Amino acid sequence: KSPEELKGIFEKYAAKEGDPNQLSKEELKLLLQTEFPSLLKGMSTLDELFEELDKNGDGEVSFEEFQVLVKKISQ
Repeated sequence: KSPEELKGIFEKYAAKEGDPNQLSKEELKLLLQTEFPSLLKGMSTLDELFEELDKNGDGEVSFEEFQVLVKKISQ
């Protein structure tokens, strides 16, 4: 899906507990088990991608890397 929609869902989870502009790890887990839980058939690609996004040295998915990820998902 286009990043414009991603923000709308992203901020809903982000503005819950941790950083209002970044997806806390535990909130990621909630978003994950909502849209793409079993649909990815347990492929590590979801985890390997997110785990490379927090390679800034953080426990929350930063807004930019989240949006740029879905930019490259079309490639």
